[PDB]
Amino acid sequence: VEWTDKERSIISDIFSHMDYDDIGPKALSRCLIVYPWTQRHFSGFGNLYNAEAIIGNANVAAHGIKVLHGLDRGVKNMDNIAATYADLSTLHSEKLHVDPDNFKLLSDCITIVLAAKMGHAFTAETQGAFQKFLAVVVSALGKQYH
Amino acid sequence: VEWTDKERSIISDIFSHMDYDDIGPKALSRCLIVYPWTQRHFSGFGNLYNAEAIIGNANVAAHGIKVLHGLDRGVKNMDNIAATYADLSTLHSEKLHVDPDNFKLLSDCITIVLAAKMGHAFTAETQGAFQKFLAVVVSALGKQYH
Amino acid sequence: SLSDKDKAAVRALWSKIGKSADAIGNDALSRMIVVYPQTKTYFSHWPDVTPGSPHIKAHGKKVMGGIALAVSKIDDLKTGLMELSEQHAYKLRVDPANFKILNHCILVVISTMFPKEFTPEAHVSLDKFLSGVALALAERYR
Amino acid sequence: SLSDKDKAAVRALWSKIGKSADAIGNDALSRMIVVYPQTKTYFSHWPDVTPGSPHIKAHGKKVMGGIALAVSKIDDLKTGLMELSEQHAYKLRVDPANFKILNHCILVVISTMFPKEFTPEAHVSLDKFLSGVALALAERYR
Ligand code: HEM
Ligand code: HEM
Ligand code: HEM
Ligand code: HEM
Repeated sequence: VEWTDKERSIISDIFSHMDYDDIGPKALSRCLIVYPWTQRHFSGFGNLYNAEAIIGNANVAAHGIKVLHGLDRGVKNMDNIAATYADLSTLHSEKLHVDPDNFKLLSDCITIVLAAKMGHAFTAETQGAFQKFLAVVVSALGKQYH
Repeated sequence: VEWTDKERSIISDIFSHMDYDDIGPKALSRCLIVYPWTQRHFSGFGNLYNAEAIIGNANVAAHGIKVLHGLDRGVKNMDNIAATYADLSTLHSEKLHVDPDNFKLLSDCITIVLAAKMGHAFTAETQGAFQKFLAVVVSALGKQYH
Repeated sequence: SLSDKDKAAVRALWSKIGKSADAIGNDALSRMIVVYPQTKTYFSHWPDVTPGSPHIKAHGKKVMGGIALAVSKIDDLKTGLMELSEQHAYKLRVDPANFKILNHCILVVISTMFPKEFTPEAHVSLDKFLSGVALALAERYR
Repeated sequence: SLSDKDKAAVRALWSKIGKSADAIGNDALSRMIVVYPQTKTYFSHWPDVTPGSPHIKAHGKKVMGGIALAVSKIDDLKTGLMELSEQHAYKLRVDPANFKILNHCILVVISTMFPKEFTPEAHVSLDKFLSGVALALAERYR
C-alpha cells in the first residue's frame, strides 16, 4: 500500500497523544455494546449481559488496551503491515475463529472513541488518514483466513 | 493479487465460451432492473419504467456488450489489471460520475446471469474464480476515484 | 419492505422450486464456505465443514425450510422469524453481515437450477424478501 | 425495529444535540466526500465541492432537517420520510450503500462535538435508528 507523508505525521502523531488505557477499554467495551455479537468469544471474561456490566468488566479493560497496542507494529510496519500482521490474522482465524467482519466493526468503535477524545482535533483529514490505516491492518488481519 | 493455474484455466474456459450477445445485454438488463439506481447513466436510452422497457432496449443490450467485452482486456492482462483499468477508472470517475459500488452490483448480476447460463458446470470453485476476477477488476475500476 | 407484487412474485416462485428446497440449501451452504471460506469460523466444530458433506448438506435442509417458514410468514417475518432471531443472536451469535453472503449464494444456486423461472422480476422481489429475512434475523441482536 | 427505549434514547440525544444540526450536517458531508470520494458523483452538479464550501453547508442543514424529521417520525420511518425517498431514489438516484457512509460520518461528527452525550448506550440506539432511517429511504427505489 501507498502512504503520503502527511498520512504519516497525523498517523504518527495519533499514537503520540493517544491515551492507551483510556480509549482501549472505551472501544472494545464500546464494540460489544453497539455490536454485541462480538461477545461471541469473550464469553469467559465475566459478566457482560448488560451495557455497564461491560464497562464494568476489567478484562475487557485490559484486553481493550491489548488491542490498542496491537496496531503499534503496523505504525512501524506501514509498508509491510500484512507481512507484519500475517501471524496475527492466522491466530484469530484458526485458534480464535473470530469472524473477520468484526475486526472492521471494532475499528469504527476505535475511530469514534478517538473522535470524542480529539474533539475538534479529529478533523476530516485525520479521520481520513486514521481510517486509511485501520482499514489496512484489518485487511492483513483477514489476509490469512483460508 | 496472485492466481493459481486452476483459476487461470477457469477464467480461460468461461470467457472463451461466452456468448457476449446474450449474457451481455441481459446482465445489464437485470442490473438496471434489480438495481434501478444504476439507471442514472442510461436514462436517455429511452424510457425504463417497466420490465419490458429495459430487457427490450437496445441502448442497453448493445451497451451490456461494451461492459462484458471490457472484461476481455483483463483476461489477457491477467496481472496488469489495476494498471490496465486506470483509464476505465479515470473515465467513469471524471467523465461519467458513476458510483464504484455500482461496479459490484453489475459484477454481481454478471454472475447470476452467467450462472443461469452454465448451471452445474458453475460449481462453487467456478464461482470463486469468476468473482475473484470481477473483484480484482472492480477494484481496478475504483482507483482513479478521488 | 415488500409490496404486494413482491409477495405474489416471491410466493408464486416458491411454488415452482419449493420441491428443490432441500438440495438448494446444501448447494447454497456449500457455495457459502467455498467462495467465502471465512464464514467457516462458526462451523469450525464440524469435522466436515466442506462442500456438500453430511453436516453441511444435512444443515442445508434446516436452512431452506428456514427460508420456507419465512416465505410463508412474509407478511410478518419479524413475528415469523423471531425464534430464529433468538437462535442466531443469543446462541450462535452470527454477524448479520454474513446473511447477505448467504442470500447471494442462494440467488446464484437458484439461477443455476431454475434459469427460466428466476427472472429479473423474480430477482428484485426475491432480493427484497431476502433482505427482509435478514433484518428479522437481526431483530433482537442489539 | 427501534425499541421503546431506542426511541427514548434517540429523543434525548437530539434534545441535547439538535441545537447544532447545521454545524453537524456541514461537518458530516465535509467528511463524507473527503473520506469517501466515491460520493462526489452525486455532488457533481456543483463546482463548489470544497469541504466546508458554502454550497456544502446549506445542504448540511438540508441533511439534518431530515434527521430532525426522522426523530419526529420515529414511530414510522417508512411512511414519514416517503418524500425524501422519492428524491434520492429517482431524482438523485443515490446508491443506497451511501446511506451507511454518511451515517458513520454523522456518528463521527456527533462524537466529536458531544463526547458526554454520546455514550455507548446513546451510540448503539442511534445506530439502530439511522440504519432504519437509511432503510426507510430505500422504500421508493424498487
Ligand atoms: C484491530 C484489530 C485487532 C487487534 C489489534 C487485536 C489484538 C489482539 C491481540 C494482540 C491479541 C492477543 C493474542 C495472543 O497473542 O495470544 C488478541 C486476542 C483476542 N482477540 Fe483480537 N484483535 C483485533 C481484532 C479482534 C476482534 C474485532 C475481535 C472480536 C470480534 C477479537 C477477538 C479476540 C479474542 C477473543 C482474543 C483472545 C484473548 C487472548 O487469548 O489473549 N480480536 N487480540
Ligand atoms: C464491470 C464493470 C464495467 C466495465 C468493465 C465497463 C466497461 C466499459 C466500456 C468498455 C465502455 C465503452 C466506452 C464507450 O462506449 O465510450 C464503457 C462505457 C460506459 N459505461 Fe462502463 N463499464 C463497467 C461498469 C459500468 C457501470 C456500473 C456503469 C453505470 C451504471 C457504466 C456506465 C457506462 C457509461 C455511461 C459509459 C459511456 C458510454 C458512452 O460514452 O457512450 N459502466 N464502460
Ligand atoms: C438465510 C439465512 C439463514 C437462515 C434462514 C438460517 C436458519 C437457521 C436454522 C433454521 C438453524 C437451525 C439449526 C438446527 O435446527 O439445528 C440454523 C443454525 C445455524 N446457523 Fe443459520 N441461518 C441463516 C444464516 C446463517 C449464517 C449466514 C450463518 C453463519 C455464516 C449461520 C450460522 C448458523 C449455525 C453455525 C448454525 C448451527 C447449525 C448446527 O449446529 O447444525 N446461519 N440457522
Ligand atoms: C443520511 C441520510 C440523508 C438524509 C436525511 C438526506 C436528506 C436530504 C434532503 C432533505 C435533501 C433536500 C432535497 C432538495 O430539496 O434539494 C437532500 C438532497 C440531496 N441528497 Fe440527501 N440525504 C441523506 C443522504 C444522502 C447521501 C448519503 C447522499 C450522497 C451519496 C445524498 C445525496 C443528495 C443529493 C445529491 C441531494 C441534492 C442536492 C442538490 O442537487 O443540490 N443524500 N438529501
